[PDB]
Amino acid sequence: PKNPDLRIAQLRFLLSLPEHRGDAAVRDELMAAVRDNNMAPYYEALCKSLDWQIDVDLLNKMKKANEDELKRLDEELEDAEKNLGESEIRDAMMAKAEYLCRIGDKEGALTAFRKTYDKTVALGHRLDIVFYLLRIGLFYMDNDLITRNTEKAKSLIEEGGDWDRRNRLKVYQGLYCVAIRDFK
Amino acid sequence: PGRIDRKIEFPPPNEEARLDILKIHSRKMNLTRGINLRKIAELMPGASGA
Amino acid sequence: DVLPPEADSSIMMLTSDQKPDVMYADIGGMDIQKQEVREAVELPLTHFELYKQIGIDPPRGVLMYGPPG
Repeated sequence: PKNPDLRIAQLRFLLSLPEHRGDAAVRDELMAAVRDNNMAPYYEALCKSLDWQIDVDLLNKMKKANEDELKRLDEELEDAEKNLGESEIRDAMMAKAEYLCRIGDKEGALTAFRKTYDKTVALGHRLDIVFYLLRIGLFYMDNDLITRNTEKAKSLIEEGGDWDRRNRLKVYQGLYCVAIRDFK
Repeated sequence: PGRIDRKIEFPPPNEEARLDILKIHSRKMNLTRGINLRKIAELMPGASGA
Repeated sequence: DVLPPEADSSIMMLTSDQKPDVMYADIGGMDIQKQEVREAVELPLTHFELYKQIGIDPPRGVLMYGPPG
């Protein structure tokens, strides 16, 4: 999930940039890197790390478990279409692509989120998908992709009140306007 | 018995079901942090969803 | 050519000799209804922004009824 996902980006900063302070940061991140099925976001972090010469079986036990969750999606997509709900293939992995958003990179996320964006006729799932796109666009600092969906976020709140989606949203620009040097 | 295919009963809501009706309708209100909606839902002893 | 708007019925309540000059202090003992007609008619007329700010959808129209007199 993307909910503990920002502490990872702080600890990547805690790893590299304090140059002497790079011993306990490479341990407690690896305490969380080679568990919870993370594969993609730490190859160059391992290049900024030491050797760690035997990671091959450490990767193979995890890319298998990546495939295990991926193949039960491959076992879901034919049992959901046979006796259909509200497109329960998509509706299953509209919650399991955020796993694949954490596990894989943005490409498995972006082709599945824009898939399931057109599924739900109510914004109450759409506007929660948009909060996922905002959060990964902070990790990869997608300063041009956040400008798109923030307007696409804010265009959804006007119908309804959506204050748990507005006051939640104000923190995101509040962290973005302090990411850029815009203090007022 | 051959006339109506299925009859569906709607009960009055219970404590778990009064909470999420509050949860959906508190979406459009500008709230204050620290509310404990659980305590609010228990004060109504199952009135209705209206 | 386009026109300024117009009607015959009624015109606009001519505001000088048209108010029926009854004040709120004349109506004795209507504490709920004097208060609650305020929240539906003229309080969203002036303080429109708080209804917008809390988001509680101010009422469009109001139906008042009861026995005669």
